[PDB]
Amino acid sequence: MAVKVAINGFGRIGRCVARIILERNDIELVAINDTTDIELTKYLFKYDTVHGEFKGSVDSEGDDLVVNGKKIKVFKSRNVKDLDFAKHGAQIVLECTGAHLTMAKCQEFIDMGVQKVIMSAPAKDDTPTYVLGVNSELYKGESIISNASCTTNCLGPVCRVLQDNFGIEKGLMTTIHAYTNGQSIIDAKAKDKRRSRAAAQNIIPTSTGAAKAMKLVMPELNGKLHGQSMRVPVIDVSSVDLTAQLSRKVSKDEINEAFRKAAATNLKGILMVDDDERVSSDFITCSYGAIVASDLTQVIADDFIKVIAWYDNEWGYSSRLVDMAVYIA
Amino acid sequence: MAVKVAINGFGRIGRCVARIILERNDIELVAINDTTDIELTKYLFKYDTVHGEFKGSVDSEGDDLVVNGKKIKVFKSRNVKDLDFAKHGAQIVLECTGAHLTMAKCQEFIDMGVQKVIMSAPAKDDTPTYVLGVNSELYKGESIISNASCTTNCLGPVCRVLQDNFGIEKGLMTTIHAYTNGQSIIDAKAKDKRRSRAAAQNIIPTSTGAAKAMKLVMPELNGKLHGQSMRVPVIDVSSVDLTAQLSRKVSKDEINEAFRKAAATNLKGILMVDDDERVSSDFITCSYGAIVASDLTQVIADDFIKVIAWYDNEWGYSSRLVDMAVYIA
Amino acid sequence: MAVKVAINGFGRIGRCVARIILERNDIELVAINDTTDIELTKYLFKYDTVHGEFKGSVDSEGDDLVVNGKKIKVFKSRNVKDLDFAKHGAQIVLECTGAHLTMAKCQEFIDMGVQKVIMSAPAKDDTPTYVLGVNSELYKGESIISNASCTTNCLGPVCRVLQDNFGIEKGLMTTIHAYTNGQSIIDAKAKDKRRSRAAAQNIIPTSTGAAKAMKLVMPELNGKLHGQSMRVPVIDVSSVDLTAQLSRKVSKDEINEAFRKAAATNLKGILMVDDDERVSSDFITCSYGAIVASDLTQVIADDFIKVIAWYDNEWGYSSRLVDMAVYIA
Amino acid sequence: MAVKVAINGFGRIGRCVARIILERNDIELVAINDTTDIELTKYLFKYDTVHGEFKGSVDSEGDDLVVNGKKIKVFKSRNVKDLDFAKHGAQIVLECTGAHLTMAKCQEFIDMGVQKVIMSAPAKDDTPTYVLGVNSELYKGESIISNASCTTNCLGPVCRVLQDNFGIEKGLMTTIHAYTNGQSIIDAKAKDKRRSRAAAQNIIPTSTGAAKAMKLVMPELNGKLHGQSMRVPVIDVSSVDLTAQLSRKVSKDEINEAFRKAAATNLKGILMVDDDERVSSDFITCSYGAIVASDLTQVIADDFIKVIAWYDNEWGYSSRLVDMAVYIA
Ligand SMILES: Nc1ncnc2c1ncn2[C@@H]1O[C@H](COP(=O)(O)OP(=O)(O)O)[C@@H](O)[C@H]1O
Ligand SMILES: Nc1ncnc2c1ncn2[C@@H]1O[C@H](COP(=O)(O)OP(=O)(O)O)[C@@H](O)[C@H]1O
Ligand SMILES: Nc1ncnc2c1ncn2[C@@H]1O[C@H](COP(=O)(O)OP(=O)(O)O)[C@@H](O)[C@H]1O
Ligand SMILES: Nc1ncnc2c1ncn2[C@@H]1O[C@H](COP(=O)(O)OP(=O)(O)O)[C@@H](O)[C@H]1O
Repeated sequence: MAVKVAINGFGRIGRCVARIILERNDIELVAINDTTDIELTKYLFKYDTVHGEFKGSVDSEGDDLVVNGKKIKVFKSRNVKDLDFAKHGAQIVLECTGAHLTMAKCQEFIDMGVQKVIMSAPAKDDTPTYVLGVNSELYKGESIISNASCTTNCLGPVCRVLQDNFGIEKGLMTTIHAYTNGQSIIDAKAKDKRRSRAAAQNIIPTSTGAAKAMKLVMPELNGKLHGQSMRVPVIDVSSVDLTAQLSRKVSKDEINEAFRKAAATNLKGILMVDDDERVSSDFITCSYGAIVASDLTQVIADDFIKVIAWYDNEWGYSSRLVDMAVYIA
Repeated sequence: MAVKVAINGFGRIGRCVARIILERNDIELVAINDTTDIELTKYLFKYDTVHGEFKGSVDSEGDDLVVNGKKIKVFKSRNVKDLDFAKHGAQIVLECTGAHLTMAKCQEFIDMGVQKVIMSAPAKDDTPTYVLGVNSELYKGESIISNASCTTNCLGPVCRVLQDNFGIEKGLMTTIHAYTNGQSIIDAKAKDKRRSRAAAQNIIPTSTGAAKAMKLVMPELNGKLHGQSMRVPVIDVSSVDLTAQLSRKVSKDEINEAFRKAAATNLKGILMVDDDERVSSDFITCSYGAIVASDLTQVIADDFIKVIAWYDNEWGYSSRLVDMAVYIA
Repeated sequence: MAVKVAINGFGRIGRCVARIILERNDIELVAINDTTDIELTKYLFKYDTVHGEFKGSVDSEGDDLVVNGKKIKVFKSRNVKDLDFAKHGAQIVLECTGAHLTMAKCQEFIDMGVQKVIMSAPAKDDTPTYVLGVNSELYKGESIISNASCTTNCLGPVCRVLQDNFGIEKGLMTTIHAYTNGQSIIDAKAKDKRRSRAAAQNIIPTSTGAAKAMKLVMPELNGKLHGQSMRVPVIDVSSVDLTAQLSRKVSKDEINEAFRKAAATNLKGILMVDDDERVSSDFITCSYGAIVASDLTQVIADDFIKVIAWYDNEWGYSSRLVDMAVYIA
Repeated sequence: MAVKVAINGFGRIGRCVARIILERNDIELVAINDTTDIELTKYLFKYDTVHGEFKGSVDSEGDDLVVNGKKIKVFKSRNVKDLDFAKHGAQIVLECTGAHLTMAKCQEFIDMGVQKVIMSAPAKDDTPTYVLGVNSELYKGESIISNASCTTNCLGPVCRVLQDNFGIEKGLMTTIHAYTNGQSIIDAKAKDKRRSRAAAQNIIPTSTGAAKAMKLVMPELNGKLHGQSMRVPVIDVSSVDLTAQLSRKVSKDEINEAFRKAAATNLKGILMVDDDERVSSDFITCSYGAIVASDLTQVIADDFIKVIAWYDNEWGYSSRLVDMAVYIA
């Protein structure tokens, strides 16, 4: 039978995760929680500036969303103590609030009968971290895990291929990243100077720990990677720009062939290669965590390389969260 | 001597008001309040995506902003009871928080020794409303007033000219309006459905009461005007699109000549006429409340007219708030 | 059997028209022409920033595009004399170049064996003009016709309903319009001052004759309508903002009910009513020529009304061109 | 006396170059050429979406632009044979057309009495290439030179400092670059697939030879650098993202101190360091070729570094062209 899941937090990730679950037979959505009334929940689920209109009926009956005739319980509580997800059948909670990123906070779900919690972001403690195609084979049945970040689910698969074929001595990453709800529409108070600046009218440097944290899913890369983000005025879709020194001389063609081989085998459904010279909008609603743009791969002086890989920072990660629920179930 | 003022709320309006006060000799800024630490206050005041870098030194000494060597007291309190503006010399409070739009709330400033409060938005009670060039001549020395909205300070001057020259039987307004901090950067919870949608990637209908509320500053227009807003992906600058039936036959040339005449006389510094076929960006940091685009003026069937007037929805209104402080002082 | 058509001009309209023809059984695409090599034709047809990836195989075999295994002849000639569309079976030419908008120019297609030409824009001569749901019933089998503009196929259906139910005395229209290939990406030479200005960073007034030209499809509106356009930074989807004086007192509810009634009957598939408070992105790839936003309908002083109707300025018009080929065939 | 110059090509670079010349006393603009009538020349020079309104009078008298009362001859000819710049006093021609990037083409100006030509882009032949602060000291009085690209005038100064202090073994560059007139406003035919895609709605990979061509101004870097561009939806301002392996271990602080030292000495007016955490809009109309964002400087594993440096891709380069005319005069 299909694993039954609940989504805590009905934001960009939570709603993309719900749409993907509704497309599949191997997982079933039984409950959600946000701080939104049901009329706004329905409206944001039905209509999406980025991913288009949900095809199918989006109704309500009290505090049930009814999607293509199936009832989904809607809670509306900031407090984990009021969220009896397991009473509605939930085996796994997808933790999409950004607010509960320690095992201590997630333990309440397990206490209330949930079997597993998956954090939709890097843990703030030493919660075990798993990324499909990267270290998912090492999963030991832990109750609480992190699925890392959207960037990790792009950079991670790229590093898996480079490490396994050539070896990584060191590297630095820039993500050219879509703006997010963490940013300001106009110059206004936010958690730091640069995030306070108008997101759709600037290139905005922002931090990411995605690269240093690769040590969690690839311990061989401990101390060998750092990175940063440059937020640009697109609503969705981002790129990993990885510059690395490999352990031996390689060619562009060799690098791209290694990616196409992984795309057909160990990273099927996870990493693909673009040989059509697409641009960012072409990857809107793409389920792959990494799309290597083969023509952009560069090598200089034998061992010094650049790889550009696209990711739908919403849909790729959301697809991995759903894949990860099915896998650990 | 220059009137001494304080700004409550250091947002888009509050910071534009502060820059304009610093350009003038007839008014002096002695204090501000927001909920922001001083490092972020300085950064947002110095650097502006829309209006460019402040020319001149922006320093701090404890909880004083120091601008071109002059000290400005910075409070940081949500509660009007902690804001002794008058202790720092403030005669007028420019109420730029959006949070204190009744005489009851503003009365606390007067109780604590402020002589006058000007609301930076339409009042939610029957606080007297004044708009320069429209009904400012009727000011009776009231302690608490509203300066109405950015839209009123565009529509109002346009209606003054049309009413005084031709007569207005009825009309409907659309503002093609820049996005604002009331809107969402990505599809996310906001106070209504349409405001929840990504502001820089949509045309977004939104309400404005600016037209019905014209009855406050032009009672002859009671029951004769309604309007609405269409929010579009520009960071700043908006247009009033007024369609009206006048009391007699007019020509395009007659309408435009009436506007140029007011621009030279009763609406000097308030309404101007564009005869250069400018676009919206050309009015960034323009102090005029209304810029009639003369070539866009239309008449059909004798008495049925359209006027398009630009406004820097930040700078024009901010310039009027400062003008209004000087005028009532 | 399905009417066989050719598309001259493989731009935004030409490629949307081709995608719609490929979705339908009652019309078949046999040939296209542009000034583009086949590799770029394939790329622009397959990948679309606005309407998303074409689902299905896009290949070539010499100067045939092969779409889901069907061969489409691709010409590459500026000169109508080199375009033997009828030799590849074409009965109707959809004239999507913007360059051949007189009967004199289109006569060459008829001379070379084409039975009918439909211009994808208003005629520059007295070519008969037809708009579905507006005056299509009057079609007399003419060989060469204009389908008017994207704006006419929105305004036209709106006026049909208002005229037939209430009567139109006079009105003025503004379209809040997506930027187009007629505009400049950065401030650079174009055919006029305002079109020379950066399209994605300005509100840009531009002319439209759509309103005065309504006399071609609704002669009763001769001398009663004018309009103008305000180009705003969205890539696609526009709105008609019609302000009109009707022949009698009406209510908002009466106006909206008249539109829903036409939506179910005489304007089925042509005009619909939005009762869900959508924004512009929600109408991307919508086939309706007009989507009345019911909650935005306004009436003041009995007879003075405003109607806001969305249109996918690419897809709605393209859907009408295809409908018009099927209808006249 | 001030060097007298002419501008061939009145585009983004040509008009920014003209505004900078008008701010300075050491150079004088005597003539321009474009393919634009005088009314449009005046309009585009006076009003600028990016750099704001020209302060001062912009008039015409026949085929003279009159700027703050000074007459500038305006030619309007595609053919260098009709451009007697030297007859109007021009000693140096700033070649801003993008169309004359070989010594053979520029020789006609010298034949017609011009003393020096500076190309506003990389040469397509072996025209000598000079970049201020990088190899300008080696200038030998050549008649025809290239000022390289906007990217070279950012990357070049950054490499000068890194090479002189630490040594560069190898590196790869990405520019996160503002869209340009080389790109399409909507999906439409351009010179390649990716440039055909809507510039304000995509991240668009594009080539730059700026890095390999560094061998022209720094021969020690022959074979050690490659790069690429990612075009993003900002109208202006770009960043060099340089990842390099240096000849020895360095620290972040050491790298940033080397840049501040060059900023005060050998690269005064050319490279500066941002210690204020600015974003892209803050560098609009900035004259520096490179603005190193000090907080973004990264080092991993001793010798593997990343430097992010902003550049106003219009104003920085234009300022260098004017500096280069003054220098070689
Ligand atoms: N404690 C909480 N309980 C429930 N929902 C929460 C809580 N904290 C945040 N949320 C919701 O989580 C969502 C976060 O979504 P959003 O801001 O779009 O970002 P993301 O890109 O991570 O999905 C929002 O709907 C927000 O209201
Ligand atoms: N009660 C309050 N006390 C102090 N500052 C406040 C209060 N409420 C809101 N503010 C501030 O008022 C400002 C509103 O600015 P912003 O959101 O940019 O909008 P506006 O366009 O009206 O200026 C913000 O700086 C906000 O933090
Ligand atoms: N004479 C011509 N022959 C063939 N194709 C033409 C001719 N003139 C223009 N075109 C093509 O017609 C198309 C117009 O499309 P576009 O500029 O996107 O505008 P629209 O919005 O009207 O479709 C382009 O592909 C252009 O190359
Ligand atoms: N042969 C030519 N003679 C004169 N002007 C030319 C010629 N070729 C191009 N131009 C002009 O050169 C300018 C190039 O400017 P633009 O496209 O904005 O790009 P850039 O970013 O390089 O300045 C335009 O004004 C164009 O009309």
